[PDB]
Amino acid sequence: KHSYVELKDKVIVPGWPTLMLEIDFVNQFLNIPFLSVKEPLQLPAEKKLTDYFTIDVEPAGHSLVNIYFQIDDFLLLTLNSLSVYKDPIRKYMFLRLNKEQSKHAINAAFNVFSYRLRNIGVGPLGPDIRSS
Amino acid sequence: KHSYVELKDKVIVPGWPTLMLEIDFVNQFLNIPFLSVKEPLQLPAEKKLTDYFTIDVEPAGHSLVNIYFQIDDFLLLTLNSLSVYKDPIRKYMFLRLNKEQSKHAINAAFNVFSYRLRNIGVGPLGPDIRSS
Amino acid sequence: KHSYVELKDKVIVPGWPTLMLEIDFVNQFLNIPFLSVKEPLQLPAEKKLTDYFTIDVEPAGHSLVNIYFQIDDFLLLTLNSLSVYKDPIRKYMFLRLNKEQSKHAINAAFNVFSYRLRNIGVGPLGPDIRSS
Amino acid sequence: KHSYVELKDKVIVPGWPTLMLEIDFVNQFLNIPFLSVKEPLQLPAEKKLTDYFTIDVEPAGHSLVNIYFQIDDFLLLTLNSLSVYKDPIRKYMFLRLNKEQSKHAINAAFNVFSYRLRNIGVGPLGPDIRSS
Ligand SMILES: Nc1nc2c(ncn2[C@@H]2O[C@H](COP(=O)(O)O)[C@@H](O)[C@H]2O)c(=O)[nH]1
Ligand SMILES: Nc1nc2c(ncn2[C@@H]2O[C@H](COP(=O)(O)O)[C@@H](O)[C@H]2O)c(=O)[nH]1
Ligand SMILES: Nc1nc2c(ncn2[C@@H]2O[C@H](COP(=O)(O)O)[C@@H](O)[C@H]2O)c(=O)[nH]1
Ligand SMILES: Nc1nc2c(ncn2[C@@H]2O[C@H](COP(=O)(O)O)[C@@H](O)[C@H]2O)c(=O)[nH]1
Ligand SMILES: Nc1ccn([C@@H]2O[C@H](COP(=O)(O)O)[C@@H](O)[C@H]2O)c(=O)n1
Ligand SMILES: Nc1ccn([C@@H]2O[C@H](COP(=O)(O)O)[C@@H](O)[C@H]2O)c(=O)n1
Ligand SMILES: Nc1ccn([C@@H]2O[C@H](COP(=O)(O)O)[C@@H](O)[C@H]2O)c(=O)n1
Ligand SMILES: Nc1ccn([C@@H]2O[C@H](COP(=O)(O)O)[C@@H](O)[C@H]2O)c(=O)n1
Repeated sequence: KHSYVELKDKVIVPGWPTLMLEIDFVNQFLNIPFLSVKEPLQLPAEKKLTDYFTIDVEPAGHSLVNIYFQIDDFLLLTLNSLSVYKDPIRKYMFLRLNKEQSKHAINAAFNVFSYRLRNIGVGPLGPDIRSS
Repeated sequence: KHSYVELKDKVIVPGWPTLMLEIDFVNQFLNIPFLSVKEPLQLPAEKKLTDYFTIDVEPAGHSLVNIYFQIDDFLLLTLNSLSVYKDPIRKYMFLRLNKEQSKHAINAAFNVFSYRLRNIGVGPLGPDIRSS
Repeated sequence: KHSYVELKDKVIVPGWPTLMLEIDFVNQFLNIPFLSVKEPLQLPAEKKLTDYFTIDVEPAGHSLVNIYFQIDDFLLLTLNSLSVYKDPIRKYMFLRLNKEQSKHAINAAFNVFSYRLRNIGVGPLGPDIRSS
Repeated sequence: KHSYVELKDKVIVPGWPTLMLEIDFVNQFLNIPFLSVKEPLQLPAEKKLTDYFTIDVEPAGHSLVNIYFQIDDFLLLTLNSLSVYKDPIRKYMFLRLNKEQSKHAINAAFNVFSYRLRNIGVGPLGPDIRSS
């Protein structure tokens, strides 16, 4: 036994590259800055993300929704090592969607078609941003 | 005499199945997680929902809107029994729509065409989610 | 000299009929529950609203916008008398738009094409709602 | 060394003309009231804005985004002088986007195509608004 802990907004540090959780429902999508990281996330060219990563979109209110995670050890290790923030990833986590995001989930009735983690570049001032 | 009490977000427990209040206006729709439940909600194949359930969408501010309910005894009984949360349904209730939802109501001028309660499944981690 | 006071959300009482401020920009519209009233608002069949009512949409932040009002005596008198709430209308008022509304104003750059006050009916439970 | 300070909502005073930060991503745009000013902002007919002004759109959470600025001295001087508020512009600033704005940035993945500062007029009551 165990519990789903919150991946807080603190794990996103501005000026660093970003890992974007991308989720398609079954029409309805949802882009969520996941984790600011030091290097890209290349996976083994063998394996797909869905082997180490399973996600559940549940409602938590009439207006609000959360996303729950199960992160198998390999990814948990890869991600802690990649993180700008001090080793923040646990096997069982969730994050909250804001009223705006929440409602997209709710309309598509929570039904995840696909999802993936994309590397998103930093911008012109990023160097200078994070050094401040 | 009596008063309309609030169906709070607490009645939605994540990991459990969900009853979705679906509302069409007269173009304009509105999906609202209503109540997390243990089993589905089958009604008598005879009766329609609208016999035990009447709803009113009124504004409560310049930006915000509420939905009011009258739940006839049969449904009030069926729902309390179905609820994951301890017996939360009263005959006269309302719930608040968030600024985002509110505005859809306001644009369609509150005019409800139709409405219904749909069963929405749980997702992959749901078992594990609610046991935490 | 004088100041623009806030028409608060309190002046909207649920269960009563509603006066909707409708605003078109120059594509971009904006519906705002204005004032809950006891009877409809018929104007003199002679005069248009714009004779007693002039409105200004200004920004108040990077994300937020307000609407300012000048209400000539006739309308100020008609409206206080119509109000469910105790005589709330002053000659110079404003109201705040929520982040959601605000942004529609901002995109259309605040440029009001037209505006009007429409009577909006009450719904099925309205009687019972306001008597609670 | 140095830090990016916040251009607060206070620098927008209602009743005064407005400078609108306009940003196109690479489909996705974003209009943000930047700074309320006393006169228009004409630049040298020679130079483009992008010579004194470079901007970076970074995420600060799972749901939220900021815009960072580098304002070269000429513009910093021109803007302080133009400002209604007491000399508020520093070389390195940022401003927060609200959940609504944030999400447009996030979807287009932060990738700024173009941006510019437009003069936006005041409205009918503006005179009277700011004198109150
Ligand atoms: N609640 C939830 N349902 C999901 C998820 N991924 C897929 N689904 C499917 O979505 C269904 C609920 O939405 P529905 O298809 O009934 O509108 C469930 O039966 C489930 O099979 C998820 O992450 N959360
Ligand atoms: N306010 C409100 N009006 C409703 C509702 N359901 C139907 N209506 C109808 O919507 C009308 C108000 O919107 P309108 O059609 O004038 O734009 C009322 O006259 C009423 O007949 C409801 O739940 N709330
Ligand atoms: N700021 C503001 N501008 C308005 C309003 N009504 C009309 N306008 C016009 O909108 C112009 C600003 O928007 P623009 O047309 O430059 O995008 C002003 O020059 C003004 O003539 C109002 O209520 N507020
Ligand atoms: N993060 C960020 N990226 C920007 C900005 N302006 C341009 N970009 C470009 O956007 C890319 C990230 O978005 P992508 O094109 O990978 O979806 C970066 O590689 C960068 O070259 C900005 O202001 N912020
Ligand atoms: N984060 C977001 C933003 C928009 N969307 C959807 O994708 C489409 C594009 O919406 P906008 O035109 O509002 O960007 C709409 O159908 C909207 O419902 C989404 O699914 N997830
Ligand atoms: N909860 C919601 C979400 C969207 N809608 C409406 O249905 C349509 C789909 O909107 P999106 O493209 O933003 O999903 C729009 O016309 C929007 O006004 C609604 O009526 N209730
Ligand atoms: N309160 C509102 C809601 C939507 N709108 C606009 O009218 C159109 C209908 O938007 P939805 O499809 O989101 O309802 C969009 O162009 C939107 O920008 C508006 O101008 N004022
Ligand atoms: N501030 C805003 C508002 C809308 N938009 C986008 O421009 C289009 C117009 O959206 P509405 O119809 O909601 O006004 C949509 O594709 C929306 O994603 C934007 O990019 N920045």
